[PDB]
Amino acid sequence: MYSEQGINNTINISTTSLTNATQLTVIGNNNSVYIGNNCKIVSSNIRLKGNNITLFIADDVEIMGLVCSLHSDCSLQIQAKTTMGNGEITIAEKGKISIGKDCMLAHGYEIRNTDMHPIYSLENGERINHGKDVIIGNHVWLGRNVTILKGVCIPNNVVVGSHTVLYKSFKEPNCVIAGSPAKIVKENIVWGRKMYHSTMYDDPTLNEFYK
Amino acid sequence: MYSEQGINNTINISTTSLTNATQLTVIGNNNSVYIGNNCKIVSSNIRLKGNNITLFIADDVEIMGLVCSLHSDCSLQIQAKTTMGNGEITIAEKGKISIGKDCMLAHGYEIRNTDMHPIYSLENGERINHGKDVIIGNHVWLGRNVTILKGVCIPNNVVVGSHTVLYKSFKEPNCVIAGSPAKIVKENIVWGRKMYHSTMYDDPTLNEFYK
Amino acid sequence: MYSEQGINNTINISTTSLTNATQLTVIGNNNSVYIGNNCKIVSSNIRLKGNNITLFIADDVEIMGLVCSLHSDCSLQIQAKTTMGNGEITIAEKGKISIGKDCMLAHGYEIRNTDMHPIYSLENGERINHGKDVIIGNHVWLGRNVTILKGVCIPNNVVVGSHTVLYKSFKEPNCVIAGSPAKIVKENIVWGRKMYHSTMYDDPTLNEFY
Ligand SMILES: CC(=O)SCCNC(=O)CCNC(=O)[C@@H](O)C(C)(C)COP(=O)(O)OP(=O)(O)OC[C@H]1O[C@@H](n2cnc3c(N)ncnc32)[C@H](O)[C@@H]1OP(=O)(O)O
Ligand SMILES: CC(=O)SCCNC(=O)CCNC(=O)[C@@H](O)C(C)(C)COP(=O)(O)OP(=O)(O)OC[C@H]1O[C@@H](n2cnc3c(N)ncnc32)[C@H](O)[C@@H]1OP(=O)(O)O
Ligand SMILES: CC(=O)SCCNC(=O)CCNC(=O)[C@@H](O)C(C)(C)COP(=O)(O)OP(=O)(O)OC[C@H]1O[C@@H](n2cnc3c(N)ncnc32)[C@H](O)[C@@H]1OP(=O)(O)O
Repeated sequence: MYSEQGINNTINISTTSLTNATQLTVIGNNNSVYIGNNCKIVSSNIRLKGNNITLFIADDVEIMGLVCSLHSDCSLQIQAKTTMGNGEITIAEKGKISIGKDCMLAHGYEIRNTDMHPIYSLENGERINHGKDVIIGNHVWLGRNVTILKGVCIPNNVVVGSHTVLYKSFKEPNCVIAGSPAKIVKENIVWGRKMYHSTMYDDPTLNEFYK
Repeated sequence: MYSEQGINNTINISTTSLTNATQLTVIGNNNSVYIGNNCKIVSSNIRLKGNNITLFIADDVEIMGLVCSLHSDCSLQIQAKTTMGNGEITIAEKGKISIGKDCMLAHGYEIRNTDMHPIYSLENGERINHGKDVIIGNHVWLGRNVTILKGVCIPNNVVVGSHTVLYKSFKEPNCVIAGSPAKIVKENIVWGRKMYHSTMYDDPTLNEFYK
Repeated sequence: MYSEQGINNTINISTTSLTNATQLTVIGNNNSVYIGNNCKIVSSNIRLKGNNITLFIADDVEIMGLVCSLHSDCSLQIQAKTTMGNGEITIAEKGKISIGKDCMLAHGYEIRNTDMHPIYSLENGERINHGKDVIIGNHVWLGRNVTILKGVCIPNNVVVGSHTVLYKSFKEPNCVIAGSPAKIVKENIVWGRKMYHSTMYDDPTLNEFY
């Protein structure tokens, strides 16, 4: 079902895209939803509740089983060619999560800019766990059941190992991050989608990563 | 919903509590199940197998999608105002697990006092993993997919970070616990449920924790 | 029962075995499934997609809620008396996974001989993460939500702690492995199934380990 309530809510979804079994809900005003061409956003549950919310999903994006919650003044951006399996994305506290071009997120991803509940200093009663944006660079591959906490920024051309929890940002591109505490465990690499290729040179989508 | 088999089983669920979609199975005798007032115990699967088992859920408890297995002479105690998402609790070896008041347990918790199977020392043939009680103090917030194993004691007003595993007791209240191995990672704090409270002083339920 | 489709597939499931609520799908050629006596393979979903794949399950194996995916020329063998709760097994790159006798695999296991996608070194463009066989020895106990990645070999009589991820093989038998990174955390032990025993000496299945 598609469902919309409020004023100046804009919703653009190409007729060349598939939204089978997906629920989209927009409640509030000046919210915008864009889904580009040749997308498959299936069996997903997407919920925008608040004001000035922006969901932008570029062309050739495939998402299956995404559970997504966005609150007022929040935005989610997902760039072209990115693929995503079952998972969860939560944005609150007027923040932003972005996901770069040609990412590959395996089932079980949990991504959030927020803890959803405040932690205060006993010293001065002040809140000290405020939301922080999440940026996942281009060509990032998340293995199964990876969790990305607030403020985490992930460099381009990175692979995150199965069941890793990221609570801190990294700077180094072209590497594998794994373990607990999450750490760079391999450098100078590039990942691809197709195991049938002999070398990186056989995959024309990787040219920009080795030069 | 409900299904019994045995005698002198005492089951009292307040008419003011909800058990929508919940299964209660009691197989055995002299068992008592107590569910207080204004409770919401939903989409759960609770079973007691054996004798003299104690399930006590105090008032103002909300539990959704709990799978719970209780064996002979075991007791589960959940104090008032506690909320719990999806998860599992397993109790055996006629042992004990209690959960304090105003706890907030996020989806994916796993809590157990037992390994369910023996491990013995080759050195002296003795068993070395006897079950041990779990004590979760007042006002504890478990992040997602937190695992709480046998004999673990958690102090009052503690936050456990997402995907942490706890195999050991902590004694310090007012702190955040995270990482592998789990350790105090922040000190002198207090958590609340509502973000829209700027400071702890704006939260009536936090009075006690600052003195 | 099962949905089989292609040329010369052989499915041999002992008449003494229960397959309640299990879906077995075979699509391809020259595939072979053997399930031995007194097995209970229930609520599982076993998919063989490709050619020359083999699945071998020995006697007295009990599996509940297994989601299994085998590709061409792959092989899964599960030895006698092994029990398995809900979990996932994935095999590709023409590799194999082998699970020993009398293992105990708790709910949430994930076992794979492949990453499903290539990683290349920038120094020469060559692939560095080829799939690698997984071998779980006899009498291995996986606790809850254990993940076993490619190439991993686990020794006999090992307990893996719950929520442990294994990315590397171990060589030492009779130990508890846990934590992150995964390490030997207790040596010189043996586990059993029934906790009603003063000592190991009261469990006859355990004699062979001392
Ligand atoms: C959409 C889809 O189809 S994807 C879904 C299915 N696939 C997956 O989930 C991916 C599974 N793979 C993994 O999680 C990881 O192994 C991947 C691919 C990041 C890494 O693969 P590889 O490049 O072969 O890494 P390889 O195992 O060498 O590991 C590299 C190093 O990190 C170390 N390491 C790997 N994981 C960990 C860990 N969890 N903790 C500590 N160290 C680790 C290894 O010991 C190794 O160290 P060493 O070189 O000093 O000996
Ligand atoms: C019931 C519900 O609705 S809950 C819904 C879902 N929400 C969640 O699961 C909450 C997610 N948050 C977390 O898991 C934790 O970070 C929290 C909330 C417990 C604590 O958050 P914060 O107070 O912001 O502290 P923060 O996460 O920055 O960590 C504090 C210190 O611990 C460190 N740390 C955090 N996680 C880890 C980790 N896994 N390993 C090692 N160190 C860690 C941080 O790096 C920081 O170190 P520093 O001394 O350099 O600052
Ligand atoms: C089919 C079925 O019925 S299975 C049912 C479900 N059961 C389970 O999932 C099993 C749950 N148990 C576990 O995951 C593990 O604790 C088991 C049993 C291997 C380990 O149990 P035990 O033998 O009692 O060992 P326990 O965890 O104390 O031992 C851990 C040791 O290494 C350390 N350790 C344990 N876990 C960790 C961890 N996650 N990270 C770091 N260190 C750890 C502990 O400190 C302890 O050593 P210490 O006392 O010197 O400090």
